[PDB]
Amino acid sequence: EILVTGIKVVDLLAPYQRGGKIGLFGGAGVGKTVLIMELINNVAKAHGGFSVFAGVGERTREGNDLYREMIESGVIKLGAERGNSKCTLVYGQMNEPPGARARVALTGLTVAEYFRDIEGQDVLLFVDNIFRFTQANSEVSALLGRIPSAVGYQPTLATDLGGLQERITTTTKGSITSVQAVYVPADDLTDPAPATTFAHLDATTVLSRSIAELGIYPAVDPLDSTSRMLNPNVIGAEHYNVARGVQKVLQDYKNLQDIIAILGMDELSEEDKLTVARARKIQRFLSQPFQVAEVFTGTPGKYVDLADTISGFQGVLTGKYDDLPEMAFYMVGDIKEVKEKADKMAKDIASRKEADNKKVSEELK
Amino acid sequence: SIAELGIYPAVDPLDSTSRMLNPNVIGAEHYNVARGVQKVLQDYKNLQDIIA
Amino acid sequence: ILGMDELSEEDKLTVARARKIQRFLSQPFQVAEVFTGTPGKYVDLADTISGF
Amino acid sequence: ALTGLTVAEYFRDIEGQDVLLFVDNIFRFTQANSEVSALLGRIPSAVGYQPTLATDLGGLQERITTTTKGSITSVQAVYVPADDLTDPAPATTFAHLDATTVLSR
Amino acid sequence: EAAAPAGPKEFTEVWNKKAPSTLIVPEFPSNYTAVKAVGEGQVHGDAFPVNFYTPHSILSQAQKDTVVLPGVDGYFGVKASHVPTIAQLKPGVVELHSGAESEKFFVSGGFAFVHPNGVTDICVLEAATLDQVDPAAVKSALAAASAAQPTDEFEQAANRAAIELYSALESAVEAKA
Amino acid sequence: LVPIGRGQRELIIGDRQTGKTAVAIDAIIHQKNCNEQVPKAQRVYCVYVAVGQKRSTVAQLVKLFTQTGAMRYTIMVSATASDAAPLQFLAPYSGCAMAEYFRDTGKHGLIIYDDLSKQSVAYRQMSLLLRRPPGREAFPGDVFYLHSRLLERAAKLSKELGGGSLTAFPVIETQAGDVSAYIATNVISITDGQIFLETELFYKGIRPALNVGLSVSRVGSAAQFPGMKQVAGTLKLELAQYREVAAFAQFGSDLDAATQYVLERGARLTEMLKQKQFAPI
Amino acid sequence: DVFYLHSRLLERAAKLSKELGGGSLTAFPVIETQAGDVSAYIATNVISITDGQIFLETELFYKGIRPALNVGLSVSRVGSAAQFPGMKQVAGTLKLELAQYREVAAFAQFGSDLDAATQYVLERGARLTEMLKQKQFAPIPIERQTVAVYAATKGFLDKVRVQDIVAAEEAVISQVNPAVFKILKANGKITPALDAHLKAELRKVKLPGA
Amino acid sequence: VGLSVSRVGSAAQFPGMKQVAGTLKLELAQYREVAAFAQFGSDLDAATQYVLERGARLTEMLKQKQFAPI
Amino acid sequence: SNQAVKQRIRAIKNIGKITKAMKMVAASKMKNAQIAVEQSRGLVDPFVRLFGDFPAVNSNKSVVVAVTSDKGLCGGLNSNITKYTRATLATTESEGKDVVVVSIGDKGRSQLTRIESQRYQLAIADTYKVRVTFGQASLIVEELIKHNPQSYQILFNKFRSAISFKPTVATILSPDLLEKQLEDVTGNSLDAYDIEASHERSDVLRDLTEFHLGVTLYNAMLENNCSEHASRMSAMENSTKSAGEMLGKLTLDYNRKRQATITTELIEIIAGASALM
Ligand SMILES: Nc1ncnc2c1ncn2[C@@H]1O[C@H](COP(=O)(O)OP(=O)(O)OP(=O)(O)O)[C@@H](O)[C@H]1O
Ligand SMILES: Nc1ncnc2c1ncn2[C@@H]1O[C@H](COP(=O)(O)OP(=O)(O)O)[C@@H](O)[C@H]1O
Ligand SMILES: [Mg+2]
Ligand SMILES: [Mg+2]
Repeated sequence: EILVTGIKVVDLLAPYQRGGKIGLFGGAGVGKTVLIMELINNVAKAHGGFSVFAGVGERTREGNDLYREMIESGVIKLGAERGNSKCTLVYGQMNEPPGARARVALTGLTVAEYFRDIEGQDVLLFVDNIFRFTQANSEVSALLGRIPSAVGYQPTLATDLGGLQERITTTTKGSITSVQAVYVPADDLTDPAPATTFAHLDATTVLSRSIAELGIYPAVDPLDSTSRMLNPNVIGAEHYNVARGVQKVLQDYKNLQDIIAILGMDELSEEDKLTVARARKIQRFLSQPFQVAEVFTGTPGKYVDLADTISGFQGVLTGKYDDLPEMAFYMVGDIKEVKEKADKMAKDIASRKEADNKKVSEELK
Repeated sequence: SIAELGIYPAVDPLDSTSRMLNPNVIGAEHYNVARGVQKVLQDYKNLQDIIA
Repeated sequence: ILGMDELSEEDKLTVARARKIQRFLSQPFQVAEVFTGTPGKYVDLADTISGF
Repeated sequence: ALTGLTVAEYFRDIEGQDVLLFVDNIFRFTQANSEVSALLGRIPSAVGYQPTLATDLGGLQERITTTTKGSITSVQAVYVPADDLTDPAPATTFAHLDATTVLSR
Repeated sequence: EAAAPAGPKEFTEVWNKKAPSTLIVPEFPSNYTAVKAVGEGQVHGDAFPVNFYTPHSILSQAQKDTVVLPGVDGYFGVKASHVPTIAQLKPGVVELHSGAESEKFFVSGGFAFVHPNGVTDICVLEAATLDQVDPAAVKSALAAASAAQPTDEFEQAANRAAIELYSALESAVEAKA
Repeated sequence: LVPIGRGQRELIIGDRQTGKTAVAIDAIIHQKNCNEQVPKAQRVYCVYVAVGQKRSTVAQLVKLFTQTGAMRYTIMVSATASDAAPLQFLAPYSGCAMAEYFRDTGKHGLIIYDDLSKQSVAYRQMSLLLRRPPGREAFPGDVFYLHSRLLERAAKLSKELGGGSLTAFPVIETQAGDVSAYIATNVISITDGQIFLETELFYKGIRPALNVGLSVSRVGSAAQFPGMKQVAGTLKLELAQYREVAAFAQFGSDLDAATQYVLERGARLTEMLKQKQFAPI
Repeated sequence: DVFYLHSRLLERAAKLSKELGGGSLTAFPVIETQAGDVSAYIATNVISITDGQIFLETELFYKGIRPALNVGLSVSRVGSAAQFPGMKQVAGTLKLELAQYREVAAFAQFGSDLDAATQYVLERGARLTEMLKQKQFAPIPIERQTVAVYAATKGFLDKVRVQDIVAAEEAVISQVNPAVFKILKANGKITPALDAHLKAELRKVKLPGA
Repeated sequence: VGLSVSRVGSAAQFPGMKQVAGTLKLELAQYREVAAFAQFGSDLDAATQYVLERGARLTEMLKQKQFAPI
Repeated sequence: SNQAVKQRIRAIKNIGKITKAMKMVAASKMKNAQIAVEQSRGLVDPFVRLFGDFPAVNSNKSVVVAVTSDKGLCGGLNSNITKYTRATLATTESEGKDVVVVSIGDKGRSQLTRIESQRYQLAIADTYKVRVTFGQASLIVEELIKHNPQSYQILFNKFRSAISFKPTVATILSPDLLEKQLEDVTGNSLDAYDIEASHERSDVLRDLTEFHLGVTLYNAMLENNCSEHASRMSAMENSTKSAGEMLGKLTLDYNRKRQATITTELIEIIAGASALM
């Protein structure tokens, strides 16, 4: 069953499973901590179960930020009301020696597995940088006298990670919805620590660096993120055909980008210009503001419902919104708000100045 | 690339080299046809950059 | 592509100024004068700045 | 190249002069020191240089300096392998270089 | 009789009401010629401006003192303050005199306008000087054009145009100095 | 395009999430549909070896095979990701031994080794921990022999030996379409055909994302349906004419208006080869 | 463990809590990059450790824009909402007018067609780029820095083309009354009392582009 | 010819060949940027053509048959 | 995957020499067509001072001709006058008139159908293949007088310099269908001239505006052809930069992969040696 996250590119193209394993793949600064704090903000309050945040080898400043922001959110309650808390934190952050970072994911699961097995309920496990589990075993493995494997990792990378990931599952007694950030080293998705993790996940959300340099946030690669929930018997045929149609015009636009760079858009067929016009529009429409990114972007964040996501991208595929400019789709919630933003863009191009005086800038009043 | 076009046997006509391709071995009317065929196929590959 | 006398007189003023700067960076060397005939020129720093 | 340093360091420290030192092909200094690390059984670094590449260069290049006695100025020829400025032998060399003089055809 | 006050200046103001505001006005061929017809001047006494043109060449644009034009009524001559004229020309010789020296172009037909400001604008298609015509093959095709007249009414005109062109071309090689 | 005879090993190679299992699952599901219509002698008993996968992924497959009814003919040999590296190295050979029961007694088998690339990583783990000295990408020397030992057991036997067969489908994951990798190049040399699945063809809409110019069947049309041997030879050639005329009209330079006919018909033909998942025809 | 080399080091740069004294340590690691490749190993390690980056582009450094701050890539999310309140008022427009300037210069740098609305952006964008470039070993106080950007994101500098904007800045910061730097320092932000006082002082400064 | 060099250079050239091969290598050097534009023969620049045709006169000159040195 | 990046440097280096050849192919074709576009500029001048210039007339029937290129590496030249087509084809209709849209050049039929396909009736192509001549521009004009409108509209790019191509609308009124009807204000502007024709003034103006049609058509497809070579020259300059910027990013990417595979093969060799020693 689907997990509605309120994120447009997630809920459309790679939708999350409610008891499944979710991986956010990232390359150092592309946005997989902002995305994982947004899922804590959107999913983990309407979930109604316990959460475990295992911080494995990430910043200690971020551990203090989440801990303090959970106290003012009432997710963590201090003092005599501690039992009304919904989250427990396990932290093995990046100042720890490599033995502590190699095992702190295991003690985060043990807290999550008790709520699944004994308490019998639904847990949310958020593991920030499960790559650091693999990297900490790789710092150790040199000194355990092992012949190193490919790029320089442990010979036991797949079974070390496999033995940990196979514990993070939904069983017949309880559920664990697991969101894990996966760092990719030197932006290399063929690196064996990202490459081994891909098989362990029901939904992989791959965040790209080139998508982030075009200002699109969340920097989700729409043609590299994948769910097993994108299946017409699971999400319905109306949802499925929009996601596959969105991916089809984004792929055919990617096939054009070699010519658009050299020859320009003047050499395109006008059948192909309608592709580039539409695929530039949905590329901006996949971005959205986050309620955790408003504190540094200024823009308030928009939770977009699944029905507003599907109908909005279906309109851009059929052609109902070819009127609007491509910057009206950028950082807006749903298709009601691109029309709200296109009206503002048109209005501004007319009214820009004539603020000389008789405002509050009088030198005596 | 010769096999993907359907030419079978997919012999690269330029990359195939023999030591019997001297004029004092196979005669001049076999050597010049072979060196003539390879010249027309090499020129076409230098034009196929600009045809495509 | 276009022509020498095509472009503006100021863009020709640079071309006349650059070509006599590009020439003026040359210098005859004192160690090369045993096979070139032209005597060598040690050029001082203030004479280089004020000359340019 | 250290025998060339030592002759130029006498003129700097005893004669008190402004010495020129020409290290003809500083890349072949790197290349020779990379061979003696490979023959001494050391594990080669990135692209294949010695692990001590920045201290094999920096040991030589830091004796070329200005002291209170005199100076050594080094005009050293630079080869760029595979026309790759990001190769670790020119990239480590260019951290020391205070000027480049490019001679062109 | 004045239903449409048109012009280049009027087209700018109305086109800003129907086109997008991004586009600036298209240019017009009035923006590339500085010489007009009713604009007073441009005679300067003796020598008047003669614009003798072809589609493929500008054969003259400096001033002359008289132009012998081969009109369809007959050869007329233009002096400086000539009457305004729209003259359809026969195949004949345009004579451009500057003074003692004169250059003689044989043209194929095509109009010649004398504008009210004294500007002559000869407008022909093929304007060969007689130096590059040979007098041999002119009657070699004229004798053929004097023979081949079928009942084709389109070739009724095209042979008539063939005959009158060479016949004026016969008579205008004979009297050369 | 790439038809498969009985006793032929065929590689399903492609990147991640390109539909390699879906080609393999549809071969298993279709055998159930065919086993209800044929006599008892020519029925295909599938074995699916799942090496290094999730246990949830395997429980989703036995749920699909029970719901379709394909589980009556299927053995599911499961060496998941938490199993020991010698259990995942050895699971292709144990599944092939179960599948060779049907080959050796006159019946027909179908073995699917989903990620032989994950068997080689588990075999690299034991080799490097038994201190065998590593080779390319730290693999052992005998990793060609690891897969040629296994895939040469897929045979079509003589009528003296029963006439049984075993058809193998190794699955190999590439990294970025990099078929030049060490384990991928070993298995392309071992298997007869190859079904190359592409990522950009997958998102263009063409799924099953079969690269028709890179996909071979070395058995060829000797072991295909005679009702399609005469029909798909037209389809193989018209798609071959479709490819180069789509490379030039990608630019938009000029039109011949006779190469536009082969660009129109092959676009129907590319659209013809599309198929929904879990519904074999 | 070359990640742990740097991560265990830069983690010591912290702001301590008040029971530990309230002290702080702020770090500036420097990473040299080969040919602008930010996706190298050690570069991406320290990006995963530190809180922001200051990217210094080689191409902006060759154009004389010094400090060659790659504005589209340089981040500080922990330091934002910890900055000068007066600068936070005027730099929201500065980051935005530079955000449009990169976006409009992405469309058409060569003269296909120039809108009057986009040549306002290239006129204001080149105004603010020359505003931000400063010379070495002379750091500016934050109150002289707020006023100079107040004089640029608003009007007060559109007369000067692009060239004398460096000379217009000391024309601004020396000719305004030096009391206006004292109220902006001591309040921290631009009060509406100081707002139109500073509009008044910026109309009686004499600009070198005339 | 662009990649084949000789650091000894023309100090060990046959004189007489040094007179005429010094301008051979120049006319071939100008030809090398003008080469691979020779598929534009219908489209021509007529000074680019002179280095283009003479450049092909000289590469056809330097061909040889083996085991017969000159 | 170190040969896929090496074969892309094969592509972009051949493109960056194709597009620099087409830059100077179009540059030499711009200069020998400038010696034909300046000679042809003379003959359009007497007909615009005899008949004037009247773009916005309320014609009953119009033929609008947007003359474009045949080959299409022009760089948005054939689209800017298709854009300037409807900018004048919506402007001059104040009464609901007939309009026949014509295109000269093979890149015009593919773009005028996108706006007006119900008024598009003629397609002239293959014009610039050998050269542009007046007899050819006469035959194009005689096919335009089979339809007889009251006005003609010619839309083309005026080759001003190698940089600027300001488009032109050149208008020709039918001989007394509107032409004398626009001069006759408090008399006539045409009655100053003494007609020396064989037949009537209304008959010589029939001869004179077909000749005015064929002249400004011959200039249009000669101004446009020289404007096409000068926009292909600016287009093929912008693509050699784009194929040099792409080649520079590929060579940085290739050198990074070249350094990385030398490190990778060496770590494989030392690991195999340390397992034996
Ligand atoms: N023919 C098809 N039509 C529609 N959807 C398909 C088809 N094949 C696969 N898919 C969808 O694509 C996704 C990827 O398919 P699949 O799991 O078969 O890929 P894979 O090669 O097995 O990947 P991996 O083993 O790396 O996870 C699946 O979720 C499936 O639902
Ligand atoms: N959704 C987003 N909206 C706006 N900015 C973002 C978003 N995601 C990332 N960023 C920017 O990119 C940076 C990436 O930070 P973070 O998410 O911590 O990266 P990492 O993936 O390395 O953990 C953030 O500091 C922020 O500036
Ligand atoms: Mg993070
Ligand atoms: Mg699979």
